[PDB]
Amino acid sequence: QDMTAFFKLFDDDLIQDFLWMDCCCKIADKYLLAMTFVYFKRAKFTISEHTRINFFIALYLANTVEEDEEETKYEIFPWALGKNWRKLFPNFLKLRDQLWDRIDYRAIVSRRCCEEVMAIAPTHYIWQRERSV
Amino acid sequence: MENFQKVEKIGEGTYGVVYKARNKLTGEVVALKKIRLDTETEGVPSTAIREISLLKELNHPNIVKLLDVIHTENKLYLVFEFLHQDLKKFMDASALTGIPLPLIKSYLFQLLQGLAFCHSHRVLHRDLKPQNLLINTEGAIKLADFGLARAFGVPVRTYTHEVVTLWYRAPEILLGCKYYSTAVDIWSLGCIFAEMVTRRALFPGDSEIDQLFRIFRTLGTPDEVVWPGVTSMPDYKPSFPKWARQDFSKVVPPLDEDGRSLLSQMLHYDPNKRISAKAALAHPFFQDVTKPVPHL
Repeated sequence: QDMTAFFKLFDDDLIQDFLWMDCCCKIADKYLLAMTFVYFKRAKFTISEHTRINFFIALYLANTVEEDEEETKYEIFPWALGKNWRKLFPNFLKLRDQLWDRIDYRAIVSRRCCEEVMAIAPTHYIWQRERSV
Repeated sequence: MENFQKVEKIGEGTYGVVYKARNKLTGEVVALKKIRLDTETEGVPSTAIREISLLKELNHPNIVKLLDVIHTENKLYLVFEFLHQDLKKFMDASALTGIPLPLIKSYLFQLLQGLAFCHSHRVLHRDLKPQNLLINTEGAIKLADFGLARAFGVPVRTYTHEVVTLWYRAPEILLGCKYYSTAVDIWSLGCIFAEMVTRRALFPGDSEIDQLFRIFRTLGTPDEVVWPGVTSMPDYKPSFPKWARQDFSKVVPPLDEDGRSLLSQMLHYDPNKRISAKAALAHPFFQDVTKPVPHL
């Protein structure tokens, strides 16, 4: 399971704080957290490239694709860039575009692919981040 | 750059700047769409990301083909296949002469095919209007401009209501009841269908409430015997002026019996009872359908 290399990111402290911040799962839904893994494999990220910045740009790309409510995903900017995020997010978005280029613009992830990558380990808590109303 | 040079500018709007470019040496014409980057970030707009990502997995004879994406740090070009003109300019060019019914039937047929392909692949276009429909010299019409398009396979996603110019916006969206799906695209084609016959917009409103009012006078003011949950809708008002439904030749005179039938089905108030593209393709209004050549 390639997923192991996906799951190390969710043991990180500041990451877990980012999840805890997103109670309503507005930007960190289980489907979004599945799409970012899809992005990881589509970009053919090595174990080396499983950085925190790559997780955030992939998550942001996922929100850009599947979420019409455009403003909530801006909450990602501080966690990835710090307190100086208001002057660091254009470069962050440039990195997102680079990732989008790297995956040959296949940013669309069908539900089937999401259910397949959520089926490898249904035990993990990130898949119980259901969203309702 | 490469082989191709810009030969003339087609249009310039909020989407960006679309050029007509051609190749010497071989003779290939393409539509070169320059994307306007974001102001604060100089990054690719969400609409461009969605359009490219969707069109890259959508290949259909009734859908515009994305040929290549020129991606540089400062510029972003979208290479599309070239078609002669959009449907709106064709309707304005035929406004006095009229468009032959076999050609109308042909266009609607192909549009319903392409729309069915999008819906089967869990993709909403959400922006079906004549200027986003491209035609060629050999009788083919294709869906274009997937900037406001998106997939709807993944559950509980957030949606928007700024979908299409009011004229072709379904009444479900106008009443603020969001949770909408495929039906809204069908509604747009229904409006476009009428606009192909009379060469005149069916619901030409200037506001949401005006758009609703024109839809009401044309199709009758909705009750709960036709639309089960219309009175409990967010933007519904009891002060709505009640109009009776009009007869469909006082609405569109040149249609035939099967014509009024299909148009009546595509403009159903209830989204759950509104026809799908697939079921519309099997309607008794596409029996003698053929592919006539338009005079451009």
